[PDB]
Amino acid sequence: SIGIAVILVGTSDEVAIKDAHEKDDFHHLSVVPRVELVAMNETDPKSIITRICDLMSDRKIQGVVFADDTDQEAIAQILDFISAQTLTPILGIHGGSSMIMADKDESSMFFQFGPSIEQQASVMLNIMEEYDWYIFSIVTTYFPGYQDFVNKIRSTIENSFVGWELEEVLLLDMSLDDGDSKIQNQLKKLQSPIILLYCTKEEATYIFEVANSVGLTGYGYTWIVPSLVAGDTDTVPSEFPTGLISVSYDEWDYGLPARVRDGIAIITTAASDMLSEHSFIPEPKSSCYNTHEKRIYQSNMLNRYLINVTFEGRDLSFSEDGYQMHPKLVIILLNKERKWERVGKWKDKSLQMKYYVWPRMDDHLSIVTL
Amino acid sequence: IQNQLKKLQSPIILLYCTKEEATYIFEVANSVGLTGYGYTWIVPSLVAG
Amino acid sequence: KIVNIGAVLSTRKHEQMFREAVNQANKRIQLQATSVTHKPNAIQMALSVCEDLISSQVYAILVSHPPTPNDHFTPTPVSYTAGFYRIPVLGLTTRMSIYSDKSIHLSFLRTVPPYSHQSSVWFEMMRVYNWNHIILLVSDDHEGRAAQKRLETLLEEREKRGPKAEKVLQFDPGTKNVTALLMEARELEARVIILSASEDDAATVYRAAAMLDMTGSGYVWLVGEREISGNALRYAPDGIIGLQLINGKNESAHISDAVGVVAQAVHELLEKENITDPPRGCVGNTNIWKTGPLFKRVLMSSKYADGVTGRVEFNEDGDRKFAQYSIMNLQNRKLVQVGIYNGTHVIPNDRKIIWPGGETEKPRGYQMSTRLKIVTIHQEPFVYVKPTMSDGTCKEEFTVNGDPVKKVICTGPNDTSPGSPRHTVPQCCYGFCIDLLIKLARTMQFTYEVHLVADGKFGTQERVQNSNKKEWNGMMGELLSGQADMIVAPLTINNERAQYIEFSKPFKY
Repeated sequence: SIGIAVILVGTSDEVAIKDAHEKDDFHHLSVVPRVELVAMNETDPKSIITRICDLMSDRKIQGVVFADDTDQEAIAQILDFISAQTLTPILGIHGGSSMIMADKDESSMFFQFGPSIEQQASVMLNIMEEYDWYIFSIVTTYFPGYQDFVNKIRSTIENSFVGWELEEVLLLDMSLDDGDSKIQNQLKKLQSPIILLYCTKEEATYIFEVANSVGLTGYGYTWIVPSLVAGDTDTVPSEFPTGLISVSYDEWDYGLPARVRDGIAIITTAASDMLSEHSFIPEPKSSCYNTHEKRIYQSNMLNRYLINVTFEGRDLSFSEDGYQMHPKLVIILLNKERKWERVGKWKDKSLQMKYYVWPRMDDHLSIVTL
Repeated sequence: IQNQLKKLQSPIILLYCTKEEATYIFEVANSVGLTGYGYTWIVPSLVAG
Repeated sequence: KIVNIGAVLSTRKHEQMFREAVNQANKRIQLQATSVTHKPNAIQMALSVCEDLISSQVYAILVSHPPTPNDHFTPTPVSYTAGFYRIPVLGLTTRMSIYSDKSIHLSFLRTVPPYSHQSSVWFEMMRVYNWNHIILLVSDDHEGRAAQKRLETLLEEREKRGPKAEKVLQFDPGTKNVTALLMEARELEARVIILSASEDDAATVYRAAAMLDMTGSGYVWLVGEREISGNALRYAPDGIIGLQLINGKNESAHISDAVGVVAQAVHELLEKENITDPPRGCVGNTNIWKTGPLFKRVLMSSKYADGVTGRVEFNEDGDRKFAQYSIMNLQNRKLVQVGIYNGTHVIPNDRKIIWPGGETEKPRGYQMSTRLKIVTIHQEPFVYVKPTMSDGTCKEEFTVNGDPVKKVICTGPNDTSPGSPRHTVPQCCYGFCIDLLIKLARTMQFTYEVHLVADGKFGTQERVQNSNKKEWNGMMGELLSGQADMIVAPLTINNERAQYIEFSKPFKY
C-alpha cells in the first residue's frame, strides 16, 4: 500500500478525490492509494511539524500532498527542513502560495506547482515578440534571484537574431531618500517603453507611486512583472496602473482537485517504478526522536526516480530544483475595471493571444493594399 | 507639468517667470530628474534678476 | 521593562558564562536571560525553541558552533522558526559561507567572516609580491563557487599588467584522480597555485602534488584554514602558506561580544517611537512583528559595540567586517605567523619566511616557456598535407628556382577519417603559412611543434539549451582550451571572433 496524505490548512476543499481508487490504473499489484485527507485550522510551525510526525508514524507515509491558503516562504523552508531531517518527500500541489519557485538544498526534492523565473522571462519575451516591441530595460532592487534572472534574460537575448536592445540594467535598493532621488533620475533617463521588475507587493506599490509621480503611467509605458512576487490576490492597489501583464500558474484553469490528482498520480507512479525496479521496499522509520535511526539514509535517493516519471499520458517530469516540466500556465492581464482577466494562455509553449493585436487604450487608421 | 517635462526630451529649455516660480520649477525639475548634467537652460534676466 | 533574551547553548558551562555576562552587562530598562540546551535532532530543537518562544519572545536569538563540525544543522531550524515571524537570529561561530544568504536567513549577523575574507586577503597578498598570474582551483560546489565569484568580483576592479587570471578549474570533493587537472596546471606558465578544497580533498591534492613534485622552489602556495588540519598535514609538504583568523575557538569571548552587541542593539531600539514587541507565543502568531525590520535596520546602520573582535563593523551583507587574520606558514611543520592582516593594514611580522623547496629568495613570476603548440587546418593554397616516406621524412622536392621546400612534420588526426578517428603517424606538411611560421621562428628563436585539428571547424560559437552556455568548438576551441598557443592557419577576421581572442596585423587582403 502507498501512504499518501492530503494536508489542508486555512481553507476547506473536501472533494471527491476518493475516485483515485475507482480509476483503477495501477498495473502493479503492490501499491494501494491509502489516502488520508487530514485537515486543520491552525498554521503554527510546531503544531504542523508535530502533526506531520504523527501522520508519518501512524501509517507508512511516503508522499504528502500539501495545500494551504497563506502566503509565505516559511512553508517551503520547513518542507526542506523536514526533507533533510526525516528524509520524507512531499508534494506542494499548488499549496495555496506554496507553488512559488524557491531555492532548496540537497534534501529530498519536493515538487512545487510553479515554473522557474527563467520560464517567466522567456514567455514574457515571447509575448513582447508577439507585439514586436523589441525594446526593453531592466529595473530591479536588491531582491533574491535578480542575478540569475538577468543572466537568463541576457542569455535569451544572445540566442536570437532580432535587435533586442537592453537599454539599461538597474540594481537598486530601498534604503533612504537619496537613493530614491537617484532611482527617480535613472528612471527619467530610462526612456524605455517596456520595463521589468521583481519585488514584493509593498515595494511594487511604492515604485508604481514614484513612477506615476515622475511621469510613468499606462499611456505608452507598459510593464511586465512576474506573478511570483506580484501575486493574484484579486485586489490590486491604485498604484499599479491598468497596463501591467503577468503570467501565473493555472489556478483559474487547472483546478485544485486536478492538481492534487496529478500529484498523487505522480507519487503513485514513482513509487511503483521504484519498488518494481529496485524490488526492495525501504522501511520508513518514523522516529522523530531517535538519532540512531538516521542510518537509514543509505538507500538510493528517492528524488532521482521521483523527478523522472510521468502519468496520465502527459509529460509531468520535474526539474532538479523541483519545478514543473509542463506547459499551460495562464497569461493574466488586468483590465481597466481593476480586475484580472485571462486574455492569453501560454499552453503547449505557445502564445494563445487574441484579437491579433494588443488591445491598447482616433490616430489608429487602417489601410488597404495589393 | 511633470508629465509634460518628462515628455520634453530637449536639452535646451527657455522659461520666463518670477524668482519664486523659478525656484519652484527648478525644484520640481531636479525632482523629476532635470539637472545641470546635460540639460542647460536659458532664462531672461528681466524675470530672473 | 525586562527584555529576557532567549539563548541556546551547546554546553551548560557556556550557559552559566552567558548568564554571568548578561548579569555584568545589565549595568550598561533591564534584561533577563532565558537559556536552553541543544537537541540532538532538529525536531526537538524546534519544539524547545517554540517552548522558549512562548515564554518571552522578546530577544535576538544567538547561536554558537557545536563540537560537531556541521555547525549548520543546529542553527538552521532556530533561524527558520525565527524568520517565520521575521525574527532576527545571531551567529557567533559557524561556516558563514553557506549561511551568508539574505533570502534563506532573514536577519543573520555572523561574528566570524566567511572564506570571502580569505579570498580578499589572498588578493591583498598577491597584490604585494607582484605576482600577476595565479592557477586557482576549487572542489566544493557551493563554498568554492562563492569564493570564485568573490575573487572574480575583486579582480573586476582596476577599470603594470595586473593579475587577472590564468585558468579556473573545478573538481569534486570525493575524487581521487585530480592528477588530470594537475597535469594541465603544471603545463601552464605560472607556478602560483591557490586551492580552497575540503580536508580529504586537500589531502588527496597534496598526495598528488607530492607524486608530481610540485614544489621546485617556484610553486607558491596559498591555502585556507579549512585545510591546515593535521589530517592534511600528514600529506602536506612543508613551505605552504596557511591562514588562521583571530578568535578562532574563543567561545567565551564570542559570547561576550554577542551579549555586548545585543545590549547595544536593545539600547538603540528602545529609544525609537513605535515599539511593537513580538507576542510571547509560537502558536497562532502568523504575523510580522514591527520591531523586526526596524531592529535589523538600526542594528545594521551604525550600531558598533566594543568587545573582543576590536572595532567590529557590519558590512552590507550581515557579516562582521574589519577582522584580523594571522598570516601563518609551514616553516618546517611550524605554524609561525609571518604577519597579521587586519582591515587594510598589510603588516608582516618581519620573520625569516622560507618558500617551499628550500628556496630562500622570493620566487619570480611565470617561467617563459619557449615552446608553442600551433593548430592549423587543411587548405590548399596555404598549408599542404602530404604523407611521409618509410623512414619518417618526406621527399625534399624543389621548384623552378631550385630552392628547398623546407617542409616540417606535424602530428595531426590528419591521415585518419571522421569515421575511424585515431592518432596518426605524424604527416609532413608545408606551404605558405608554414614558410611564414619558419620566418617567425627564425626571427624569434622558437621551438615549435605544429599539428592539425580534429574535425576542421575554422570556428563556431555553438550554443544549446542543455547547459545554457555557448562554447567555441574547433580550432578556436582548442586555442581557448589551453592546449594550443596561436593560430597560423588562414583565419579570417570579424567582430565575432575578436571578442574572445585578439588578432594581429594582416599579411594578406
